[PDB]
Amino acid sequence: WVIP
Amino acid sequence: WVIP
Amino acid sequence: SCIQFTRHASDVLLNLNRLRSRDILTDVVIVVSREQFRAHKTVLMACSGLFYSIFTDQLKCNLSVINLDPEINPEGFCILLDFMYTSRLNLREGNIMAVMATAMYLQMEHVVDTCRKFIKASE
Amino acid sequence: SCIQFTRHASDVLLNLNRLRSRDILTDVVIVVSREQFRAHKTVLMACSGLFYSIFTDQLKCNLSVINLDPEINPEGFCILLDFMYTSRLNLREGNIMAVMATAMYLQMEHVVDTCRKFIKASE
Ligand SMILES: N#Cc1cnn2c(Nc3ccc4c(c3)CC(=O)N4)cc(Cl)nc12
Ligand SMILES: N#Cc1cnn2c(Nc3ccc4c(c3)CC(=O)N4)cc(Cl)nc12
Ligand SMILES: [Cl-]
Ligand SMILES: [Cl-]
Repeated sequence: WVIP
Repeated sequence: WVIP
Repeated sequence: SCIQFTRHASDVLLNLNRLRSRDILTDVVIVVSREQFRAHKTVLMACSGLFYSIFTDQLKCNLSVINLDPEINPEGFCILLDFMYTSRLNLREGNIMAVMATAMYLQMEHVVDTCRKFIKASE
Repeated sequence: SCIQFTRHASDVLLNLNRLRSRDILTDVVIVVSREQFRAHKTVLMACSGLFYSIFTDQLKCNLSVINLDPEINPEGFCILLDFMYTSRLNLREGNIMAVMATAMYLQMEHVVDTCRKFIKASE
């Protein structure tokens, strides 16, 4: 999971 | 396009 | 010896979400209490262990309407349906419990994982 | 304020290809001369300007069979259909002309681009  |  | 187009999978998913927004080729309505959500069975199966089980069933595969358990929160389902079609999860303090419970019911393991990690960080 | 799952789009496409291999929820047969290819209309539209045009048409959207132009090469179509479902293109010296012509007909601009670049390098 990432900060887009 | 890339070499997978 | 294949070559691969990096953005292809993302481009496909973007167009599947455009089809959903325009209600093109949607073949099922998911009923969550008083709310209705139109979707493509193939996308639902590809994202969810629950829908994969439902739509491989020789009788349920032909249903145009699926009713979820009355304990399922419509907003939680909406957030997860948006995630299925975009890879983006609108996870907030006010919705995390509903999102995690809906993801457990829908058998969306990666979403359950992250909800667990976000809750653990706040305790 | 969304979070994003990096591998989600690839995971969706992998499951759509599994559905195609098992012939689950395929709703169209594409006829290319003597050969037949089963597929999902939604994936075809998401990948191809030609299929996007065909399946948004108020009459053609309901057809279970689509016949392509007799000049279309079945192997070229097969390679492009595999690409649609996997992001992988089996581009070879012996098939590049057929792949590029099929990609032009199907309106798959990124495939046409690369075929053009690979041909230019060999001249
Ligand atoms: N054919 C086919 C096919 C269509 N969909 N699909 C799967 N869908 C699925 C099943 C379980 C889970 C998820 C997705 C996300 C998750 O957390 N669990 C799996 C397989 Cl093995 N195959 C298929
Ligand atoms: N709704 C919808 C929807 C479903 N599919 N789709 C598009 N599919 C497409 C159209 C043209 C081209 C390609 C894909 C690959 C290419 O080279 N050209 C576009 C839009 Cl703007 N919208 C949609
Ligand atoms: Cl997931
Ligand atoms: Cl393309």
